[PDB]
Order: sequence, then structure tokens, then C-alpha cells
Amino acid sequence: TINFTNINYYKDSYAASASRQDFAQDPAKFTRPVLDAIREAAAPLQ
Amino acid sequence: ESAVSALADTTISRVTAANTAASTHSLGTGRVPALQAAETGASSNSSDENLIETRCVMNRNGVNEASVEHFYSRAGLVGVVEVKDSGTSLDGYTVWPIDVMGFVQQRRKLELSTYMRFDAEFTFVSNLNNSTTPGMLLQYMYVPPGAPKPDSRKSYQWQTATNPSVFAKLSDPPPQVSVPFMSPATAYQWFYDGYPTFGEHKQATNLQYGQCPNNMMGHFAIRTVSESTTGKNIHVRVYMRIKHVRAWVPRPLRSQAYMVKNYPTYSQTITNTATDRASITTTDYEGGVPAS
Amino acid sequence: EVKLVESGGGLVKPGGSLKLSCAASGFAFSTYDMSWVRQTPEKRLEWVATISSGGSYTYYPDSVKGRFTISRDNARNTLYLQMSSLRSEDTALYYCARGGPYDYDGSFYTMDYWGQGTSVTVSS
Amino acid sequence: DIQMTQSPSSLSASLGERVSLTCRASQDIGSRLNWLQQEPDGTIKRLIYATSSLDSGVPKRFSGSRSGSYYSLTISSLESEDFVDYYCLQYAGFPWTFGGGTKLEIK
Amino acid sequence: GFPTELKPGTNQFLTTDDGTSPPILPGFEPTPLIHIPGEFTSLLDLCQVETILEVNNTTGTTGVSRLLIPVRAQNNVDQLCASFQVDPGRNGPWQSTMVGQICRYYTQWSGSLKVTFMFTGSFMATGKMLIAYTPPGSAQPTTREAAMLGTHIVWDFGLQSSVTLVIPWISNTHFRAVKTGGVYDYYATGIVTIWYQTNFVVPPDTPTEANIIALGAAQKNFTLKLCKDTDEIQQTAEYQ
Amino acid sequence: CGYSDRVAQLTVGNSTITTQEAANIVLSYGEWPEYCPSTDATAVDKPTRPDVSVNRFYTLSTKSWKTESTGWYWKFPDVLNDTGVFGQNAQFHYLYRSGFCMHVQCNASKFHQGALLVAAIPEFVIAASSPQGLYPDFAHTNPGKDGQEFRDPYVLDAGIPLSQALIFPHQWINLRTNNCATIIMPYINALPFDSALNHSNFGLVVIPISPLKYCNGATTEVPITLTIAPLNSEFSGLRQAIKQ
Ligand SMILES: CCCCCCCCCCCCCCCCCC(=O)O
Repeated sequence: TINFTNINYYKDSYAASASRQDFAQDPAKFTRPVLDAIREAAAPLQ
Repeated sequence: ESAVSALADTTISRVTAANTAASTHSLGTGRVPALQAAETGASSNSSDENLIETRCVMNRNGVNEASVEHFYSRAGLVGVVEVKDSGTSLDGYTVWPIDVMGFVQQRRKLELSTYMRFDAEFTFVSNLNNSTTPGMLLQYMYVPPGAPKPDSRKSYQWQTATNPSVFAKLSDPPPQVSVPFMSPATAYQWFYDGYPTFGEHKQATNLQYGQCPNNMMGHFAIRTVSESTTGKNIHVRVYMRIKHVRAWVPRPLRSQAYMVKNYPTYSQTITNTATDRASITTTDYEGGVPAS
Repeated sequence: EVKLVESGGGLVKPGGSLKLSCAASGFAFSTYDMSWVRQTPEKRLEWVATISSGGSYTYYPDSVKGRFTISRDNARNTLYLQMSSLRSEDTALYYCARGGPYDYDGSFYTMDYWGQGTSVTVSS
Repeated sequence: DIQMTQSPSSLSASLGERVSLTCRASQDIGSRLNWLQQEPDGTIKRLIYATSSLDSGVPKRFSGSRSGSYYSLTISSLESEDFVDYYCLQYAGFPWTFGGGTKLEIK
Repeated sequence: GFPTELKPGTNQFLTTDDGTSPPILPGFEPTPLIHIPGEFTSLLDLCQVETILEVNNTTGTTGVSRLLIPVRAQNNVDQLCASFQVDPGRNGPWQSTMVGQICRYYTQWSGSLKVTFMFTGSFMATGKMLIAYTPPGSAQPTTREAAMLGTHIVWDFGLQSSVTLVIPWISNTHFRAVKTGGVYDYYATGIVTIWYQTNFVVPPDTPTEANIIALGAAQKNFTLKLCKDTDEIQQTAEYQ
Repeated sequence: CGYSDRVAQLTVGNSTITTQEAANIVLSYGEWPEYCPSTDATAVDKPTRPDVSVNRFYTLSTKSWKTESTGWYWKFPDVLNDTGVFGQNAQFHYLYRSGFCMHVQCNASKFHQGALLVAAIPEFVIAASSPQGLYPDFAHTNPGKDGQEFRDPYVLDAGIPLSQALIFPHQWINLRTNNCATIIMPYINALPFDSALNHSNFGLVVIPISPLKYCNGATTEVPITLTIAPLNSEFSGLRQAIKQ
């Protein structure tokens, strides 16, 4: 196709469509929020 | 001619899920990729390739619809204002406070986050009691905090010299309008653990616990542009689509049934998050016939 | 061995009071929820009271609620049942047994070790 | 109140037979039905708990099961010290109710 | 002026159309954006967080006693401790988990699961358990010899008090529907049963009964699609 | 190298905390407490930074763990608002900003069993259970040093299920593996500074999931002690001392 989309027709930047071109993932701040990094192969408490 | 390169990238590119690597058997000591310590507070680092012998899968499943943009950018009912002009309410106007926490579907999705910062799109679907849409003219005025609020269908505040107003008919496509982020703070707050004002909060009714004026964004004033009673009641439905979302501090989803807007009050008959079995051993699955 | 010894029976006149202790021995009395049980002369058991392992929680059936009170002394390993205005419908053999709905690790010792059985008699 | 009904108020048998005593519930109680045994002197002991678990120290002749709403206690081979009394106790609702006795006799 | 022709879909309010509406406040510059810790951009990042499974959801069990799998010293051998199904969006233990509530906002799921078990007993209590995942097709295993035939781990209690059972992704299709029951048992995931490999042995003057905490989560290859509404909470009147 | 040592020493200010059976240290949301950068500041007054006087460990409460114990919760700035030079810089100033390092202490014998859930909930709004009567009292919202015993820990007294509280920065005190929980939490708010008297940033929650069981002859009294320490504490807007 030609993809004539995501055009803004107003002077205020918040009138634009949704921001859907950035799918960032970073779960480590909820899944491993610890000070000491624990390798998978190692016994954690030693 | 540098926008032709920008217009080509205006599509949702697929980001695939994680792949699986082939694994073999492991017979040795000191390598325990399955023993964890949940007291640490971290989730298990154990992967599939270390618990069973796995194959090589090149996973092509997309993960885009799980974004907070796609999860939230979807319109939903946030208000129902009824402009009464019949019977014992010959008003012709209503002033409705802007609270998006009056309907369970939008409320439970928003209360997944502690702080949200977003622009919005507000659509108004207005009609009569019998789904009909005559050519009655309506004014949808927005009254920010501090602005004077109307007191009749023919009062000076409807001059909307500075307030944003939308004039439309019931016989037209639903009015739609883009609203920016309008809070003194840097993010909205569905959970405020505190009080708005200083003082000894020793009242019988502690009606002010949790009320943050950073979310109080004013009133919506809706009138029929008339000179007398029209005798017809008009229902207006407000749908809020969230755009440019940023969310912080995830929270548990609501388990109990809501009771009141602006408060997390629940009932003394506490319900269970999970349904009930007959025993800790009973499962509901009658599979095939065993060969033995 | 778990041993519960109830004591305090007697012939109390109608509309009176009576206290029934229960000496516990052989187990950690501060970790188990206790409860009292009745046995109508018609050989029909009935629940009368229950108390948490610390003494904060109590539950009484509607037939008993308001009159009887169930206490707990953990330092002395004793369990009490303070009765109030009585009637002939309360003349029965009372038992002290383990069990209570105020323990997250319960459902195992629910009515596992009963006592010997006191005897109250409300008449004139 | 969850009324629990023991079917036989009395059952005669002879040493070696196989008896069974049922006790139905008025509402769903799950696996929270126990069984007791009152001796002639007046001592109560718990035989089966959770409808399928035998107390530590009870003979293997006792077996509890559930078939729908009916909770049954089966004595496979009756010995001499098994002819006294049996009660069913439910602890799923808050008003914990008991049955009505299943005094077994000899013939 | 410029000739145009309207097409079907005119004047429609599609509640999921990413469009452009007029701005009600020209020249509006909002409050600056400061750094708030804890920003999450994906729901899959929340699905990989372990949350407590409500395995003891039997009738009469109230409160926090529903988050506890009772474990006990056994008189017999090779006995069953607890069972549950590994369908995330089914009425059962997975309703208490974050992956089980995010799943109900979507129609289809894919990827591996993860049920971490934690033994909250005495230091002097030892034991070994066989936790087995039975792929679809078979009912709940009636014996341990039957469950042994599936994906299973043997778990020895000790210093490290937790173990991870990775429910692997064994599926006919690339995705499974969150709905289950009836014809939709075509998308059944399986059954996880916990057996006693050995006994639960304790020295004298030590409690003979303990608990196991189950923590369910999703692995790195988890995905969701076809965003939908949830059957969790209901409403009969506006909250006012 | 890739493990977590069990011995730990936490020294801030003039206080030192030792533990020989620690699990790890939770760094909430991966971020350390920091001062307010000039790019994200709004007030023009110069802030006060009492480094060693304020940022230190305060042992504030000890609760008796029992079999029939529901739990306890404290609100962070409220728990320290009448104590030390923190409870004086927070009464003389209108604006406040600080992180903390929560340390919970519960030790028992190897013949005891039980597990606690120690979590730090941002914006922990306590609800009321209705049959006033619909809003919680001030004793249940800001309970101070002597915290508040939970009424319905299954719902965290907030309508949210306890099973999913692990989405918050958390740790376990499992009496067979560890005897302390440590959570470092940065300042989390939609505003650079805020009042330490009218707003509680975080809620500190300690809930027993597997009750405390022991045998006859063991020590029946097992206490839980809460030690807290502000980190990177700033204060602005000096005025007369106010205690609300
Ligand atoms: C021209 C007329 C247009 C009407 C514009 C009004 C809509 C204003 C948007 C305000 C909503 C922002 C977020 C909602 C915050 C409310 C939360 C709460 O009160 O608990």
C-alpha cells in the first residue's frame, strides 16, 4: 500500500492519534527487583 | 520530500514473542536451575530449556496488543447525563461533575495503575427515551474549576466567551473532541492516600479521605437551546478514549464489588477471588478412556 | 498424650450461673482453637461455643448467643465457659474438644480430641 | 443451619459382616464431614476426617467415601469393639451441626 | 470544489478507531513530565510476576486459608496432596493470579506457564514431592505411577525452600482460547497434581502439618491477543 | 558470584543493622532513592538536607505474632512524624521528600514454622467494610508508630485481593530460611515534594499467610520488629511547627 496515515491536522500536538509505534518491554523491575543478581544455575541462598 | 519515508513507517510492525532453544539432558551436580528462593521477592528465573528437553521453536507470535496503549486506547462509558425538561423537572439543563469512576468497566481498567498521564477523546452519544434523534440543538459547555456554573437554560454563562462549547444536534454524528492532560500534578492519581486539607480529621463522616483535587477537572454543562419547556428528556452518554498513555506502579485488579464512587468501600460479605471446588483434589476434566 | 479434663458440673437452679473449666495437657494450647460441645439427654450433640487460639475471636450459635461466654487462659492452659441465665433446655453433658473456624491451618484437628464430660442440671 | 440426617438410627449385625452408615447434608459441604464414636462410658473419638482420611491409630476396617450428597462410613469386618455409636459432624457452614446417632447392635 | 463520494461507514462511532478530533484548548501546554518510578509499558511484563494461587478454594475454607496447600505426615505411601488445572482463564485457582486476571481481558493466550512452590514448614521437616503436569487428553491421574508419565519434577525440601514447575507449551494450535468448558475443552491445558514421593518426616517436638504456597506466573514466551472485556465484576446501577 | 550471601550489614547514619539469615535486599522498581533534580523541581526555596541526623534507622514498633493474627500496616511518613529530627523537620516544613529502607525482624527456632508477607504498597488507601459507616476513621488511615491490626487481610482492607500483592515490592519472612526482610523504596509521587502530614506515600504491610505453629515447650512469644530509615531526605518551606 501507500500508508497515508498518522497525519496531524491541528496545531495542538495532543490532537494526534495514539502513539502505537513503540512497544517497549522491561519486566526486570518487577520480576527481579533485587540488589544481588542471582544466576539461574546457582542456588540462590548460599 | 522526507515525509515519504515517514509515511511508510506508519504501520504496526510486529514484535515477536521469545524463541525456544533446543536442550539436552543434564546429569551433574551443583547446577540446579530449578531450585529457587521465593523469600527473595524475585520471580523465578527458571526457563523451559532447563527443566525439560526442548526443541527449537522460532516463535512468530506478536506481542503488540499487550501494550498499555492498545489496552487503554478503546472508548468506554464514563458518564450518563440526563437533561430533563418534562414532568416535575422543567430544567432544560444539567451540570455534571467529571468523574470517570462511575462505571465498572472503565474503572477497573484504570485502577490497574496508580498514576496515569494521558490525553483523551470524548464522544457524546445523545438521544431520547425511544432511541430517536430529532433535530434538537444542544450545547455541550465545559466548565473548568472556578468558572461560574449555569443556573437556568437562559443564563449568562452560556455565552461561552472563553469556555469550550460544542453546538450540535441530536440528528448529527456524535460530537467528538480531544482533551489534553489537565492536572496540576504530573499525572492523574486514582489512589490518593491522604487528605486534601490540614487539620484534625476527627469528623464522624470522614468524607475527605482520598479526595485529591488534582483529578477534579470540573463540570460539563449541557442544555437544550430553547426558550421554554420542550417536554422531552434527553440522555447523553460520554465515552472516553485514552491516548498517549503513561502508567506507573501497577496494582492488583479489583476483586470485591464496588459500592460508591471515589471510595474503595466494599461489603461485609466478602466474596472469594476463586470459585469453589468440592475438594482440593477434584478437577473438572473428564478426558478420554484410559488404555489400562 | 493429648488430655482434656473438664470440671465444674453441678445442679444449678433455673436462671443462674455456672463456670466450667477445662484443663489441657500434652499439646501446645496456644496454637489450637478450642470449642465446647453439648449432648442433650436425647443423645443429640450440639455446638455451644468456640474461641480463637488467642482469645480474640468468639462464635456462639443463636441458641446460646448472648448468655454464655467462652474465655481462655494460655499461661495456665485452661479453657472456661461462663454461663448466664439458664433453663431446663441446657441440662446436658458438656465436652471440651479442639477445633475452631479461626485458624488458617485448621480443618485437621477439627474435633479430634474430646474430653471426658461434665454434667450440668438446671432444675429445682 | 445445615441439617445433617443419618439414615439408619440403629443397625443390627453379627461379628464379621460389613455395615455402612450414611449421613446426607442439606447443602454443599464439600470434604468437611467427620465421623465420631461414643463408647458406653461416654468417650468420643474421631475415626474419619475429611470423609476419606482415617485418624492415626484407627484400624483399617473403617473407610469413608462420598457418592453425591451421601456421606457414608463403612465398617468392612466388624469386630467386638465396634458396636457402640456413630455421629457425623459437618464443619462447612458456621453453625456446625451433628447427626443423630447410628447405634449399632448385635443379633 | 473537490469532488468526493461518501462511502459506507460514514457517521459511525467505532469505539476503537484511532482518529484525530479537534482540540478544545488551543495553545495548551500541560504540566512537565517528571520521573516517577515504576513505569510499565506492557501487560506481559506484569504476567511474568509470580502471584499466589488459590489452590485451597474448597467449600467452607475462608480467607487466607485458601492460599495454603496443606502437607502432612502420611500413614500410607504414594498419596495425593492437591490438584488443579492449568487453564489460566478458568474459574479456579488461577483467578487469584495476575496472569489469570490479565488473561480474562484477552481472548487467546500462548506460551509457557510457571508455578513456583514454597514450603513454609519447620527447618527440621524433610520430604520429597512429585509435582506432575498431565498434558491434555487424560483426566486427573488416579495414581502416582500414572502421573509420573508426564512432565514432572521431584522436589526435595531443604535450604532453598522453593521449586519451579514450568508447565511447557504443548498445544495443538498456536493459541488457546481463554474460554474453557464444553466445546472449548479443545483448548484445555492439563492438570497439575502434587504427590508424595516420600513421606513428610519430622523429629519429635515438631509440628506434623505444614503448608505449601503456590505462585503462578508466565514465562518469557507468553502472548495474548484479541483484547476483550472481563467477566470478573458486575454492576447494576451507577456508583452514585 | 551469582548467589546472595546470607550475612548482611546495613549502616546508615549512626545506626547499624546486622542479620545472619537474610535472603536478599529488594530494590523497589530497580531505582535507588535520589535527590530532586533541578529539571523536575518546582519550589524555589533552598531545600534542607540533614544527612546523618535524619537518614538513620528508627526501631519503632514490635508486634506479638500469634496463631490467630491477621496482620499489621503502617503508613511510612506517618510512622516517623513524631520521632527524632525527622519528626521535627517534617513539622516545621511544608514540603518533604525522602525514600526509605524498611527492615522487618522476626526470628524463631528451627522448630517453629510460619511465613509472613512483607510488602510496600504505594498509595495504600484503606477502605471501609459497609453492611457515618462508609469511610474509615483517622485511626485506621494514619495509625502512627503503633500500627493498625488488619480486619480483612484477604482483601488488604482495601478491596484488592491479597494473592496479587506480590505485584508490589515484597519479601517473605519464612521461619525456615530467613528472619528479616529489607525493602529499599525511592520516593514515588506525582509531585516532586509533598506534605509529610496530609499525605502518606507508601503503606508498609506485614501479613502472616501460613500461621505460626510450634510445639509444647517452645518459646510462645515471637515478636515482629519494624525498623525504618529515611534515605535522601529533603525539606522545604519552613514555618511554625504543625502537627496534624
Ligand atoms: C467542549 C466540551 C468538551 C468537554 C470536555 C470535558 C472532558 C474533560 C476531561 C477530564 C477527564 C480527565 C481525567 C479524569 C479525571 C477524573 C478522576 C476522578 O475524578 O476520580
